[PDB]
Amino acid sequence: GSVHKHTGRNCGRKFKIGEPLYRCHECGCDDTCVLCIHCFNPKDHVNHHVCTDICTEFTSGICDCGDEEAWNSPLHCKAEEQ
Ligand SMILES: [Zn+2]
Ligand SMILES: [Zn+2]
Ligand SMILES: [Zn+2]
Repeated sequence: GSVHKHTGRNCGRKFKIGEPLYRCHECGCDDTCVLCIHCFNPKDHVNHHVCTDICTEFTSGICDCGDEEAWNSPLHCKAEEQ
């Protein structure tokens, strides 16, 4: 794959139509806190209740990876992996 790292800042990627918005019950500050496909690291959420929404005209947003106020636990952004 090829994916942009956002080291030292938040992701903030606007979701594209058809894309999943990842939600983690355990990690998210609340249920508006979401991760994009570049960022969501399944290893962070092995023991967690995770769900996806799909981006449409009415369900939109931006990825919260790297916004420390959105997350209870440290995230390991998938983009950072080698
Ligand atoms: Zn992201
Ligand atoms: Zn990220
Ligand atoms: Zn989690």
